[PDB]
Amino acid sequence: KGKLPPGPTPLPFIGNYLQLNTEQMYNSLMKISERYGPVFTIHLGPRRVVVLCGHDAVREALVDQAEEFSGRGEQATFDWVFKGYGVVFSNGERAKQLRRFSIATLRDFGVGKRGIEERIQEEAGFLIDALRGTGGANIDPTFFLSRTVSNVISSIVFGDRFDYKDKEFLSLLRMMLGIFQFTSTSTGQLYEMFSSVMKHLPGPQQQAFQCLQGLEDFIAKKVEHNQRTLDPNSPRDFIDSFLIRMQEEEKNPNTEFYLKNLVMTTLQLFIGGTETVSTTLRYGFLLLMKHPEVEAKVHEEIDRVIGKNRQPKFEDRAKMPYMEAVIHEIQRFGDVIPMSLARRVKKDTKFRDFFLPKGTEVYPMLGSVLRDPSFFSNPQDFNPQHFLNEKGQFKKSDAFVPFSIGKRNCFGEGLARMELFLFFTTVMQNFRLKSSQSPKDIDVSPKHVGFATIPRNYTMSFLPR
Ligand code: HEM
Repeated sequence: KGKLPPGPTPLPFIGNYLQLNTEQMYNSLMKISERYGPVFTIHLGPRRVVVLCGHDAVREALVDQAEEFSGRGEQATFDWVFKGYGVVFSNGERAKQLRRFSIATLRDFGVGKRGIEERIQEEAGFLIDALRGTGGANIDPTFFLSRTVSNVISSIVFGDRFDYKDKEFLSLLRMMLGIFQFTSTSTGQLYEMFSSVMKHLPGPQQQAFQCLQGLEDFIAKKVEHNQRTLDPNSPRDFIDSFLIRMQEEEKNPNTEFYLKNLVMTTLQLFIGGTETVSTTLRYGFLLLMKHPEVEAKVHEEIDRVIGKNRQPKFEDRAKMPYMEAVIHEIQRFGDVIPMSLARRVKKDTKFRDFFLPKGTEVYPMLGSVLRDPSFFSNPQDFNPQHFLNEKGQFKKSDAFVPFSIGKRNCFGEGLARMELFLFFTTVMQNFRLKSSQSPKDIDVSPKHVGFATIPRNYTMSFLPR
C-alpha cells in the first residue's frame, strides 16, 4: 500500500499532544494501539514517530530489518548536552567509528573476562562491608547500591574506583538519579515534545541541564588531568586509550576522534553503566521483600551451590537456574527503559506493507515486549516461573529484551549481567531482607514511567544470615 502507518490526526505543532498523557506515555501509546494496531504513527509535538508494540513487531524491525532500523533517534533532554556527539546519540560514520572503538576498549580493560570479574567481586566485597556497616538499621539503599555499581564502570574509564565517602562522588550520583527521574516525570516527557521552546524557559528542565552540565564539567576535568599525565604506550583507562587514538588521528581532518566525542562518550558510559544497573538492583530488592517465598528459594540455591564462605563467581550461574530466572524476572518486571532509546530509519523502508521514509523516528516499546501476553502467562505479576520450565530449569524467552535487540543494541549488556548476578547473589548470600512494612502492603508499582521506570522510595534493613 506504500504508505506511512495510521494514527490519531495531529494538529499543527502540538501534534497528538491532546490524545496523550505526559505522566503516562506508555499507557497512552498502548491505548492508541488498541485502536490502530501494534504499529502506528504518533506525533510528539513536531516529532513524527512510528511506534512498535509487542514482540513480533519489534523483532521484525530491529532484527529482521536491522540495518534499516539501525539509525539512532533522539531523546531531547540528553541531546541538550550531547548534541549528537558521543557513541550513544551519534549516527552514521561517527557512530560506526565510536561504537567499534568502545567495545574493543572495553574488552581490553577486562569486560567479559577475569579482570572485570575480579573487579566486580572486589566491589561486591565493599558493598557487603558497607551493608554490615549499617548494623541492621533500616536505611535507604539507593546510594549504597549506585556507589557500588558506579565504581565498576568508573574503574574502566577513570582508571580507579571512588571512595564511598567521597562527597563529590555522592554529588555525581545525585545528578544521575535526578536526571533519570526527571526524564520519567510528565514534564520530562512534555519536554520530549516541546524542547524547541521549553529549553529556553524556566522550570524543572533547567535543573536537569544543570545536572548534565555538572557531569560534563566533571568529565572535562578528568580528561584534562589524564591529558597531562599521559603515557602514550601505557594507557591507564578508557580515556587514555581514546587520547592515544586522538594523537594518532591528528593529521586526519575527517577523524571522529576528537575531544568532544571523548568527553561525551565517557559521560555516556558513566551515566549508562550506572543508573540503569542501580535502578534494576533497587527494584529487585523491593520485589524480593514483597515475595518472601522467592527470597527463600534463592537462599536454598545459594547455600547449596556456593555455601557461606567463598565469594560467588560468575560461572556459578550455570548451576543456579532459579537465581537466573529471578534476575530475568526482575529485569522483565522492572522494565527499566520502557521505550528503549529511539531508533530512526537509515533509509526509505517498506515494513509490513507500510512506508517509512528516511529519517523517521522509531519507538521500540520494549515494555510491550517484556509483557507480551503471548510469551508470558501472567505478565502483570512478579513470577520467576516465567523463566523456568516444569523441572525448574532455566527457560529463555524471545520476548526478553531489556537490553533491546538489533544493530544499536546495548553493548554494555555483558558487564550489566555479570554485575547483576554478582551483586544480587553476593548480597543474598550474606543477608536476608527485612522490609519496613508487611509484604502484602508493599507497593511494587512504579513512581514514574517515562524514559525510565522508577520504583517507589523505600527503606529496608539487611540482617546478617
Ligand atoms: C541492567 C542495565 C542496562 C539496561 C536495561 C540497558 C539498556 C539499554 C537500552 C534499552 C539501550 C538501547 C538499545 C537500542 O538502541 O536498541 C541501551 C544502550 C546502550 N547501553 Fe545499556 N543498559 C544497561 C546497562 C549498560 C551498561 C552497564 C553500559 C555500559 C558499559 C551500557 C551501555 C550502553 C550504551 C553505550 C548504549 C548505546 C549503544 C549504541 O548506540 O550503539 N548499558 N542500553
